Amino acid sequence: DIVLTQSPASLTVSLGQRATISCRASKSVDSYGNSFMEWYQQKPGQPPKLLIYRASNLESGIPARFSGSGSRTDFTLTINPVEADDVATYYCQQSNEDPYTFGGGTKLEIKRADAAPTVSIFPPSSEQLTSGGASVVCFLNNFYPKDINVKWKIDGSERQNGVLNSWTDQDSKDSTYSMSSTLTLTKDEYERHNSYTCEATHKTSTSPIVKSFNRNEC
Amino acid sequence: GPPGPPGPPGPPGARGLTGRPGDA
Amino acid sequence: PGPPGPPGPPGARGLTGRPGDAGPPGP
Amino acid sequence: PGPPGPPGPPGARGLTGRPGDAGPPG
Amino acid sequence: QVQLQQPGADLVRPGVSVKLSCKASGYTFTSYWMNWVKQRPGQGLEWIGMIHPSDSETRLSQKFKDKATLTVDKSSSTAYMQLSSPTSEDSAVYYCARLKPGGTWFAYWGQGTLVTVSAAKTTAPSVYPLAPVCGDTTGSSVTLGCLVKGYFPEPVTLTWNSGSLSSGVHTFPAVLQSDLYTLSSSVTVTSSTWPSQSITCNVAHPASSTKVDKKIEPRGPT
Ligand SMILES: [Cl-]
Repeated sequence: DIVLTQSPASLTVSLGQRATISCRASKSVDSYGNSFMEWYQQKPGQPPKLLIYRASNLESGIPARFSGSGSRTDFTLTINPVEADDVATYYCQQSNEDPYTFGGGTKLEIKRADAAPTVSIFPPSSEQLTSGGASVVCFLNNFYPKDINVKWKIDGSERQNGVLNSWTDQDSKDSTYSMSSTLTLTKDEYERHNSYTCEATHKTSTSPIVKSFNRNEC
Repeated sequence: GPPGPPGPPGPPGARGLTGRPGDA
Repeated sequence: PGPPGPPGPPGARGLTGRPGDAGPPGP
Repeated sequence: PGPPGPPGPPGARGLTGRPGDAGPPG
Repeated sequence: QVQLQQPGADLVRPGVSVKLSCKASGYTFTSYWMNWVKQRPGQGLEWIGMIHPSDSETRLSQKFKDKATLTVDKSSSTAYMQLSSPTSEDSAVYYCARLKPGGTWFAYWGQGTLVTVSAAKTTAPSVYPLAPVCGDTTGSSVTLGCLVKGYFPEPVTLTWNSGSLSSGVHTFPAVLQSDLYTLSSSVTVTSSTWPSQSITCNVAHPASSTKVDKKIEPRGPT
């Protein structure tokens, strides 16, 4: 096998900067005057998308901010200037020798100004209550950096069990992160308490952001 | 005037992958 | 004279690849 | 009447090559 | 337009063979190799093998020689890949892919089939609308939600207004707990937009052949 080593594994870059991704092959991928090296961009939920073929040829529909160079065993993918939409994982791949082989990938993350989360709390839908379960949802949206904590309080007290957290990948537009926290109780547990509160703690404030509601209060 | 015939076959594709190396 | 004909059939398979490199010597 | 059409699309990649000569003993 | 159509999902018990399909259109199927690629979510990519549908000539990666079986059906223009005695290591996205005619680069890709290897059963999602707190203050903007709960296996697809509502949307990746997934999505619009205009989340779960629309309604008092 031709082994492809990518460097770095992850790269953080400010908007407008140059991004440089490296790919080394364990043996040459050159044959009869051609360098058999491809570069791909992959966003979550999508197949890899071809950027560069034969080391340096821009694929149709790919902007000229992407360029490729190198030969033999050393290859480079350059992105310049970087744009918000470029957040992704990038792969090199050799097409010279059986079997086709890929690099381990490089995750491109974007550095941007600090932003505070916008927090929203949602009581259980009445439809869910008919199933005998109760989830409270808290969205913490469009913050930066990625680091954040969520605390759930039931009647003013942080109480154990039933939590599900999920974080988005960096947004392709404003380059922020968002998080969803869902606290699930049984319907009977939910109805034995009245105050439900999520508190978000983020670098951007020494003060946690608090959103609360009371059950059966409109 | 009516259209001419279908054109010729396209050119052959690119050369195959190079074979695997022999065992050690 | 009328229009040009339709496009032809897809081409044949390319040439067979190079034979693999000779293996390294064993232990 | 008109002239014959353009060539078809380019064909498939060739077959992969045979394996290398399994290296000599030590 | 070249098209490689693959089902979103395939679920098997450990040990039961999976057979993946890739239906081709927009070109002459019997003229070109079909390649197969494996990707575990969160990880890189591995080429499995290829087959030329005209003569069923085949090359497989040595790693997959005893694992994968490639066949075609010329009549339906479909490529198949069968995986024997699946284990949890076989759970992955599997793509079919094609070189550019005359080229040596993968220009065309199917969307991928997520193969799940599990004893857990196919379960359709419950979809819950998330409308703001009853009687809350109205700002310049309003945030709505959609909670997708209790399904198996992945994936589900979520849109808002059949995809015509795209700005201000966050869709959170699914998380698995005690054999069932939960996913959620939020959308933020101006207060002039909602509830005056209708906002609906649409949830597709191909494994259970289910599509659910849930319109977001204001909460009623009491
Ligand atoms: Cl091909």
